[PDB]
Amino acid sequence: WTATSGSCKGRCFELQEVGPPDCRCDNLCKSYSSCCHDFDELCLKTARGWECTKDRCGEVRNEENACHCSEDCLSRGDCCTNYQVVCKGESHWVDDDCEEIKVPECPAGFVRPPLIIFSVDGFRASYMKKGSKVMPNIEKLRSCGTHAPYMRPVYPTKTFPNLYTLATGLYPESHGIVGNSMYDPVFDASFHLRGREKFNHRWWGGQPLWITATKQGVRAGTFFWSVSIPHERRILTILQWLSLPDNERPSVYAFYSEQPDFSGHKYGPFGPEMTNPLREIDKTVGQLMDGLKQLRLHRCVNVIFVGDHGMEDVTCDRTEFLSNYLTNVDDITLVPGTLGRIRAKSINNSKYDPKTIIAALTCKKPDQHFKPYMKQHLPKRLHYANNRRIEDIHLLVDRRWHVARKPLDVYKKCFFQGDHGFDNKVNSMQTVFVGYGPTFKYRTKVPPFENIELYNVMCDLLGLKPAPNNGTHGSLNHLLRTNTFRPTMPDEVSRPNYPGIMYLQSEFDLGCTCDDKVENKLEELNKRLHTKGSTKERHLLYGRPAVLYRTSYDILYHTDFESGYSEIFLMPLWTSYTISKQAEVSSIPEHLTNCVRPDVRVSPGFSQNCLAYKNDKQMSYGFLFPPYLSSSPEAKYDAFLVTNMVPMYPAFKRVWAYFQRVLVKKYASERNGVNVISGPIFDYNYDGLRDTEDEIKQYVEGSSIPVPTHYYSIITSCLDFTQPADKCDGPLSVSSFILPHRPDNDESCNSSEDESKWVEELMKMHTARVRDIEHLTGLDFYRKTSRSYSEILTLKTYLHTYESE
Ligand SMILES: *[C@@H]1O[C@H](CO)[C@@H](O[C@@H]2O[C@H](CO)[C@@H](O[C@@H]3O[C@H](CO[C@H]4O[C@H](CO)[C@@H](O)[C@H](O[C@H]5O[C@H](CO)[C@@H](O)[C@H](O)[C@@H]5O[C@H]5O[C@H](CO)[C@@H](O)[C@H](O)[C@@H]5O)[C@@H]4O)[C@@H](O)[C@H](O[C@H]4O[C@H](CO)[C@@H](O)[C@H](O)[C@@H]4O[C@H]4O[C@H](CO)[C@@H](O)[C@H](O)[C@@H]4O)[C@@H]3O)[C@H](O)[C@H]2NC(C)=O)[C@H](O)[C@H]1NC(C)=O
Ligand SMILES: Cc1cnc(N2Cc3cnc(N[C@@H]4Cc5ccc(Cl)cc5C4)nc3C2)nc1
Ligand SMILES: [Ca+2]
Ligand SMILES: [Ca+2]
Ligand SMILES: [K+]
Ligand code: NA
Ligand SMILES: [Zn+2]
Repeated sequence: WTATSGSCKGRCFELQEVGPPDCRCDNLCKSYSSCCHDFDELCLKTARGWECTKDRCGEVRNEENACHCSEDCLSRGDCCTNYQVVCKGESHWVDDDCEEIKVPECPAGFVRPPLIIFSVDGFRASYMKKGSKVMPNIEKLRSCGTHAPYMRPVYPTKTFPNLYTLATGLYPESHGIVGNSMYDPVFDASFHLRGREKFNHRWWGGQPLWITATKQGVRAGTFFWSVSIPHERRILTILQWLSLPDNERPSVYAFYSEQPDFSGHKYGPFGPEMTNPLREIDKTVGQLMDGLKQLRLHRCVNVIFVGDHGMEDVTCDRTEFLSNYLTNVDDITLVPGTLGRIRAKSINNSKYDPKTIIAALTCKKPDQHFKPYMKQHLPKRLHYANNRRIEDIHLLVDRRWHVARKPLDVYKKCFFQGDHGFDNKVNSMQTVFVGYGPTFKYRTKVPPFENIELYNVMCDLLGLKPAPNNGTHGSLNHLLRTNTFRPTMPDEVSRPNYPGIMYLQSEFDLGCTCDDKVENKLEELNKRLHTKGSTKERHLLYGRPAVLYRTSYDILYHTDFESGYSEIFLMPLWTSYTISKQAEVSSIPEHLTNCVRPDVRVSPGFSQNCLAYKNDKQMSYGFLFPPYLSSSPEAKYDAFLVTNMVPMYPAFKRVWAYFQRVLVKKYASERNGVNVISGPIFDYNYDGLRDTEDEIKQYVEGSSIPVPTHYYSIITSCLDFTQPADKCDGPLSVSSFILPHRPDNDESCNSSEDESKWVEELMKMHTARVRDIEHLTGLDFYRKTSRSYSEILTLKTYLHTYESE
């Protein structure tokens, strides 16, 4: 109940939201149907429109007008944005030459450059080039400022998840806005686009930028705008707030446009109807920049032009129906569209079985346009599992498609030609970033980056300490002229042991065999030198990884590879080796097919055993350093050490053996040598973080050998591929993956075919950042390069996406 009989007199677009039942005059009062009776009359004036005309110049102030052309308007801060152009012979901002802004040029009393975030819904990255002829204001911000070719959204590529990630620096699984539609089983409550449940603060986790600012004494404008407030009025309100007294004036502001998303859904991303919305957004940017120029703020404010996601061609005829796969379609609830989330219709249905639903949706039709996943099996780069609002069953929908439960859902609710929500590496989902202002760089192109990084940067721009978030603070320092964040590398928590030869062969009762009984002072000396680390410089190019948790591990050196061997998890945490462009691939010799060799540096009590693998009828083993890439027949014996062995399902070994035998040498050929770091990951609680021992759900039968959930590899080379990876003077190039350790290849519908037809497709889907591997392992890589630490942080955030232009 609201007492709407109160008044918005002297309260229009007030920043402090007032308590029911008192009536409101803030920019969301319309959305809560709570505005005072006179809000439209006082706060949403439209009389004479939005532009000064020659006949209005020097007019007697009429308080009824939407904006003013009277001599007093600049001091009142309520001129039409074109006032000085029409009435005082000034130029539009867009007609001024670009001039580097080296320092803030602010009015007296400004304590910091304000930040204005200009957010555009559904603004696909390629609009910056394809729409450039119709967006001159945006093209000036882009060319004169700091721009990325695109910015990667979070999954799902929906509005609320992405705007709240921009606000918080968090993945949706952490901030809790995991879709535009959600059911929380603990609250027993549903969140929807339409309705009032979404205004309950219990949905929204983390600490958004406006709260971070307010808590640190930095005032914020209200970021959300009721849809009925015209864009011109949003701009004039921001310009009016910027004219407040010093003690009252916010330092951070947001503008939001529902376009071009609104038109893109109707017409498709490149429908001819899309030109006019892009022209209208550009005109709005021009109104803001002209307005700032009038207030002498156009060389004072930092401006961010940023989108939430892109837009794909999607039509009603490209819909998959679950009714074509499931017998039981009325016993499920589907969250539908550009992703699918399935749960039981009723928690009283004891016959609901996720396993039978997954099996019924798996590789059933030759051109099937979705793939089912248990959420823990989704690519780790999506960080889309650790939230009770994310249903256990997920459908990853192909670009250009929808999934629905039954056909009547599509025609009892064709219309639309555009949609978004797909995998955040899809080119059509990419969006925009431009920064313009004293704190940003001038005429600078930066590599594409992820929207989780921008919270940290917006905190840097405002002198705020960020709340804990999923950005890597310092990874975007190359966007900034000043206010860079200069972190120190994390302290190593656990120092390695360096064991020598300490055990005789007969102390080991592992059930292993090897045909290695084969008997020289020259080469005796070399073998000893290799074990002491004589080749370590070749194979550990960037220093050993630091272990950032308390554990017991050993460094083990070999001719061809170095490892950090866990005495707790009975396997390497990491295995590092370098393969030159010239490297030769060899076989596992017949006589060594089943060879496993005790490591006389490592106690039998801290070793795996072969009998466990014999007894476990599901689990086999592989090797982290590949015997295929041995430097010599003698060095090959090292690759069969029990300390190089890891548990692998036969299905996984098909992938792993093809990676090791074919793909590593292909990458060394293509990149002029590669350095590889490989290892296990344990994430049984799907939280993206290194498991403790007590979280491990599966062991090799009858043993204490834990089974990884994933295997990673980090593949590094010289960005200048004319230099070999092991003699690189400059910046590095990385690609990584986190492959799921699964007992079948059901994810790969073509897995009956030769590994050349499906293994690389799998690896591309499970591409990763080094930072994703750092979270999952508690290791810190690249500690000893001759590169800037911020450059290394940028490298650690890189994702190799495998999308064409
Ligand atoms: C991305 O960045 C974020 C931010 O840094 C990282 O997330 C953090 O991860 C930490 C480890 O998972 C986590 O730490 C836990 O915090 C608990 C306190 O949590 C409350 O307070 C904080 C601070 O204000 C607040 O942010 C939290 O907000 C979460 O929860 C509310 C819902 O209640 C949500 O609205 C909000 O969206 C957010 O939810 C997200 O996180 C929770 C986990 O907190 C998930 O369950 C959600 O799905 C969602 O992902 C909270 O309001 C603290 O109690 C925990 O401590 C317990 O566990 C540790 C184990 O190490 C143990 O040592 C302690 O003894 C303690 O154990 C006791 O509780 C156990 C569980 O009940 C029980 O089993 C034991 O027996 C004991 O009784 C823990 O410290 C931190 O909260 C989140 N923060 C956020 C914002 O998500 C994230 O990891 C990064 N991602 C990657 C991939 O790097
Ligand atoms: C179903 C549905 C979806 N979407 C919307 N719309 C209403 C609205 C109104 N205002 C905003 N303002 C945005 C919020 C935000 C967050 C971070 C940053 Cl950096 C800038 C901004 C500015 N966003 C929105 C989103 N409504 C309904
Ligand atoms: Ca959107
Ligand atoms: Ca974990
Ligand atoms: K076995
Ligand atoms: Na298969
Ligand atoms: Zn949309």
